Amino acid sequence: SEEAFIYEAIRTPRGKQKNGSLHEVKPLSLVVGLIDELRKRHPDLDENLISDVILGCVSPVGDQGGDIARAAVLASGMPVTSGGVQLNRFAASGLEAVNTAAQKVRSGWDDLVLAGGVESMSRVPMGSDGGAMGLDPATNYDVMFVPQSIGADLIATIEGFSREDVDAYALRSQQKAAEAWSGGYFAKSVVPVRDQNGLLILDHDEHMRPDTTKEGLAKLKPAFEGLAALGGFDDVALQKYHWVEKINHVHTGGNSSGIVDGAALVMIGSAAAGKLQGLTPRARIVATATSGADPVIMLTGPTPATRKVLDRAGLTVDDIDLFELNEAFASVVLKFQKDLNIPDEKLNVNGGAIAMGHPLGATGAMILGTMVDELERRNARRALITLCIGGGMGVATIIERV
Amino acid sequence: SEEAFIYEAIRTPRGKQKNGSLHEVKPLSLVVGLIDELRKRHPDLDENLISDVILGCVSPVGDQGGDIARAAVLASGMPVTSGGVQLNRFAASGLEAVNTAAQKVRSGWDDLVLAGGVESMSRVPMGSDGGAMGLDPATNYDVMFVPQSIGADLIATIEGFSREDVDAYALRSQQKAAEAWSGGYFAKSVVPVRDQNGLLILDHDEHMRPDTTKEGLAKLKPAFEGLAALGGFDDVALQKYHWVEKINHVHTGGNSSGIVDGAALVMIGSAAAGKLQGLTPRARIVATATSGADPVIMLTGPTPATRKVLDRAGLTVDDIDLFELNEAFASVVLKFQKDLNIPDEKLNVNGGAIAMGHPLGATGAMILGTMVDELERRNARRALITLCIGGGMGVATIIERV
Amino acid sequence: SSHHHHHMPDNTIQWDKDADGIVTLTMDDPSGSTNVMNEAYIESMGKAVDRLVAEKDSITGVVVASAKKTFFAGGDVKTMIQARPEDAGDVFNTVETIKRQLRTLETLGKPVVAAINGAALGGGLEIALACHHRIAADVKGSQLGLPAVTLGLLPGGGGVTRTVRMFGIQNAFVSVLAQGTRFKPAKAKEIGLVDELVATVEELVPAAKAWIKEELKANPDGAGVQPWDKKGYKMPGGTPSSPGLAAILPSFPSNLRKQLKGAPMPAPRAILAAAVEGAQVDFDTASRIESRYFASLVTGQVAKNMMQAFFFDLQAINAGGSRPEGIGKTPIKRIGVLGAGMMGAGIAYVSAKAGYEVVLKDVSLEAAAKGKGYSEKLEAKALERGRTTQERSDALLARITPTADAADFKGVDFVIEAVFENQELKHKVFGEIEDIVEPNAILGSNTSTLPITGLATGVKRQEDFIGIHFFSPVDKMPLVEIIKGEKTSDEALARVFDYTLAIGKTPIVVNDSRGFFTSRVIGTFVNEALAMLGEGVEPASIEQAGSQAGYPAPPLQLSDELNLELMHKIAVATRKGVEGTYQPHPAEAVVEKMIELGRSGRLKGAGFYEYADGKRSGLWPGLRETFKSGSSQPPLQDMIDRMLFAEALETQKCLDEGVLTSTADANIGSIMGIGFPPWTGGSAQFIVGYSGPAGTGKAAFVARARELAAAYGDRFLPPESLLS
Repeated sequence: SEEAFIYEAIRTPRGKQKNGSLHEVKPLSLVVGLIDELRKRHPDLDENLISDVILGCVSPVGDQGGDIARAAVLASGMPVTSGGVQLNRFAASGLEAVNTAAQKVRSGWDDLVLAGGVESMSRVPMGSDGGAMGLDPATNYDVMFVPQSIGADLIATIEGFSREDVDAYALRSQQKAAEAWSGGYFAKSVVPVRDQNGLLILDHDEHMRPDTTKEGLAKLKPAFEGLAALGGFDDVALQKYHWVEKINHVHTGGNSSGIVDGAALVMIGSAAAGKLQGLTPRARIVATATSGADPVIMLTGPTPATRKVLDRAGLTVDDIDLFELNEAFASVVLKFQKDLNIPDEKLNVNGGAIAMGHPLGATGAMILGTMVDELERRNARRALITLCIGGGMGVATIIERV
Repeated sequence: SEEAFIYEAIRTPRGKQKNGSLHEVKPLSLVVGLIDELRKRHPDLDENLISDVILGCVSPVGDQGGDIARAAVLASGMPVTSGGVQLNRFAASGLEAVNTAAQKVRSGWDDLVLAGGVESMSRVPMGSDGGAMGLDPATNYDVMFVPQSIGADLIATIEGFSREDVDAYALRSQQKAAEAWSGGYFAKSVVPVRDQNGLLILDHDEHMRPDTTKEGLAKLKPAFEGLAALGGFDDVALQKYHWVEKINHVHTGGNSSGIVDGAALVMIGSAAAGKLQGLTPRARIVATATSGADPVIMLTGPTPATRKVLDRAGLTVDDIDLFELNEAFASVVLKFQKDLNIPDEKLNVNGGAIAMGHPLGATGAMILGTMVDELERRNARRALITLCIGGGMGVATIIERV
Repeated sequence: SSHHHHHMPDNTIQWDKDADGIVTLTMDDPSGSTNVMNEAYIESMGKAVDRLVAEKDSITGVVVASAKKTFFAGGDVKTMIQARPEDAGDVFNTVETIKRQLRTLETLGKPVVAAINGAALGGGLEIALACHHRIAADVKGSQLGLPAVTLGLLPGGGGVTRTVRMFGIQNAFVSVLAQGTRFKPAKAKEIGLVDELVATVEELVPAAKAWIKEELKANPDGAGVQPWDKKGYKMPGGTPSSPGLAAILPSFPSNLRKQLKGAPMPAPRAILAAAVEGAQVDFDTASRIESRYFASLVTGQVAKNMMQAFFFDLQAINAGGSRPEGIGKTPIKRIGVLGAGMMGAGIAYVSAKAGYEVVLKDVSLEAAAKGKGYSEKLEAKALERGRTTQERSDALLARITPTADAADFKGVDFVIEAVFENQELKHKVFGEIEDIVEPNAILGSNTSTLPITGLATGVKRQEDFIGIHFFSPVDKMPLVEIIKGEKTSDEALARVFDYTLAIGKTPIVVNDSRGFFTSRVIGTFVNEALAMLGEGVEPASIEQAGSQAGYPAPPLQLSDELNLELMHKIAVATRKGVEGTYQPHPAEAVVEKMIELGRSGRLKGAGFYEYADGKRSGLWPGLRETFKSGSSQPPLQDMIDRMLFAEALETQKCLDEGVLTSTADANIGSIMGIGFPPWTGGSAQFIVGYSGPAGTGKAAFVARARELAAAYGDRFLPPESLLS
């Protein structure tokens, strides 16, 4: 019924894993800092109208446990009626928070909702929360659990993406994220993180390597850190994809998403709710869709989810101006581009997680807020945001500029 | 827009904490047991129309980490396009999953959604997930953190509920629960937990003490378990409620909810989606709401959440046939009953968590399934389900029998 | 609860309380020669454990001992094999009662010592693991282990739970539980499975009571308390919640799936699940979780397949089931091996290893010497790995005598010919040594395809000519196929039979027919793979199908070992008899195509795989264009079933024709000779134990066969003897 609009979409810079600037910053502080910025932009807002705060978080333990969304509401001095719920749909948790918020606004039972995500991967490494699919042998043996880095290599093998191919995309992502920063694109949306004394802690995306060359990317070694180098998983993958003889391991640390810290926030409301608060709508949520594909390859989820959200909105690829897919691995983006036949100049036009990093819980809300800015800057109409998800899920969203 | 209907609402029995029958059962297995029951009840349903599985879980760590909703979908052989997301809104997580499921159906972007919760408190104890509100002194100091039991004692002190008043309600809960079991009220909705071989593990709510007496309850001592025997929290509450001189500790293990294991599943969908699968709608979701009150008292949350869901459904207290509030502490139910002037014949008519237990992630879905069955049995029309939430939140849902 | 089953049998346990208060439980089942965890034992231990509790005030220690030559070995397999899925309640309550006895014995408040005198296998080791101290006698033939996985089961008497408490999740699974390893007493003490050793079985009970007297004096508080029952117990390697173990825990099912190659063997999966799920809870809840997984295995079909094959069938064979009756034993003094190829050299090694004097003859002394070098390289491998001493390795090689003169076959009373596959060559090779060997010398032949009756006409003592078929590598293949020609006497059969057991291998007695049983059946397995390759199926999918079916080596790799030039000879040979008009297998076209291209197998240097230097290195890339791979994409289960059914159906033909005389020979012969998957219980058991979408049993096998026959050819039609 009611149409759901986006009124604000900000994010923190992404601090790197090794000697990161955000390592001393609790993930609760990352979110409170973004709430304080929303207040600065609208000090006249009636915060009593905000009825929920929905935050994605893939590792809700320790500094990120205990419903961190509600902690943000209380720690920021927001009204006690503002709710606060945490959710975890792996890498899409940020965009699922936004989608769920949009769906709650459409139902008419919520008026003005805050959505986003937070993931301090240097303080709470991925896997800190455990899990049945990984740590219980009965179900691990059944679902054929395989680390995502191996599904990405398998995708490159089946599709025939070479090491030079995935390295070529990695270079593009670096150059486009660099051009976006130096062009002032992110100037209004990236909220610098400061300490309790006002001192600057971080104001840019540390993980970026702007002076990357194709010769340097080729010197890198294929992934050999964590579960990927444990053993057995390549054979497990080939038992299902039995027509493949050997996996070509092409993904390194230079063509995969980086491990970083960050947080993002999006303010979503109905037209009546924004008009009552003096807010100007920036974009409209047109349709959402969740779907999935095989959980052993794990990273083919974007295609059926993007296909599903295009039918619900009555649209085709020709109708979409910008395609934003999370750059978890280069082959996932190249597989997606090959399936739907996406033009190069429409795909991740401002660089992606390979350049700027992938803070699991927040990434969906970050690339969503990235598309809101680029549509307004280019004066374009539509954008489609999607992410590959662990376990073979997919989530996609179509936003329209207002 | 689209009306959301409850089609099936089932739950496991609740196994006790010490020497419990469900202690040996993985929480993932409790959910997969309920999914297999739905297959048995509707063998010809096209599971490809199920677009999301939403599970509440308050401590998503260890056996409950790693998005246990998606693990349920994969482990139970459900279609790989059926999603799976875990959320956490403390004690209301089970009902929040139903509400969000209902709101996803209303938006038209979802088709057929499974909601519910799971919590094996004997394997994953409360607090296992950490949390910034309690384990960060900067946050803990500012927002005046007080455990829930002391808020319940402070409620009893202010409103004037005596030790006998709360013990009188505790006996009322045990009695009405036993009468519900004796009458066969729970025969169709409580699905007994079996093993890999089909042998019975648990078929009843083994936390119930049906032979409770008033004198037995008077012999118990005030709560001395963790987070309460530690000093400070009494003075912290009185620093905010400075007009109260002394807190009257009236809550014991006999008038508080019990630590149990369990899970629940609710199937929600549009009228068209159920008609296509040959399902019979059992109840309609009429309206949901989220509000809150003071976080130091922590448990006065259901009062504004109930008023808000009533004003949104255009209803009053007289129009509601059955009220269901979670029995976390007796004083919370008495306070709720006092504020809105609820007749006793309408309040937790089949007993509550004081007798049958409180599996944090699942309780919301469990007491919702209780109300769908009791509406059909009484041939009544409307039921209101609300829960008090930690941190001062409230959630409420109004359902109507179809 | 109860230490008993119900709410008749004989007494198994002998009670003896001494003046110091030590009770000596001596197990002595009077119905057999071995203590077995049967219904009599459960009842006898129930009464014994009841008495330990009732007389607790006058008891200071317990000593569990045995009166047989072995300590305690195995369970009641005659009953576990009859457990239907509806019997799951009875199987659960039985193992729960067995473990409630051991748990009471273990938490008695006083030290319990196991006096292990012989083999403590299976349930027997589970008894000793329930004691606080284990003393073993370092004697010959003594073994300790938990080999339930080899029967498709798991240690349901606390073996999984206690070994995990003792060694951790990873060490217990890999070294004890997953493969059911058997340990000698010296090795058992080293890994921590036994506490101390003694020289003779007479010292066990005295040493046991001495340890109790000392433990009571030196450790008064910890006496009769297991490490996992003390406060502050730390599991070795951590619990599943420990961050160190959690990091590698996801790779345990993937490693296990890599070792099993995706085969449908449910028992190792269940052992790993029971192991980990148990470490997350207390000891009693862990023992109950293990019970449920045990009941899951017993009521399943694979366990019935493996119990039938690796317990009943294997026992019937070793007991001389196929050995002729009334024939006595005959010693072997000098073995003469003709031909020093990989077969003859392997035959010379396994015979010298057993203690026999071997004369290894070839056509040149250079050739015979290279044949002994096979035994030298093998002994240098075992000497480097510490599995033998320098003295026994020198005595072994000294028994092999290479030669090139026919006169050096003097004193040979057991000839094993292993020369080239050609009739008139074998006729000439036997004709020049038959007069030098002893007059009672066995004249064995190691032919794979040629009928034994034909080869027998080249000797004058045809009653002593017999087929002795080995499988390469002889040092590691456990079967010997003994072919009975129509002139071979029953004495020649029994002599080769006894020789086979003496060298440590299992025999099957097979009537003379072209292809015998192993060559004929493994042919149909390989021919199915080549047919699929001709049909256009991807070569990697064929190999995955062979491994996921459960074969030790995938079929295309196996063809390279067998070399296609041999396979093409078999096709011309079996056709020259049909002459009629021959009905060729579809695989015959693929063989000729590869021979035309010069890719005959590993011997040539090129086959379905590429061979760079010495080792195999990936499938031949030109294979996909030759056979147009990828054009046919059947389900993987259809590929798997085509290979299993072809052999299963061909085995039934051998049984009908009289090539085999028992299904035990068929099952063990297929498992140990040609590598049939163990989870099937053998290529004969596969028929009665088939389970798929169409059901379970022989009727299900016939339906699946007819379904395969409709889709892939009439060679899958079931024979009349499998029908109603």
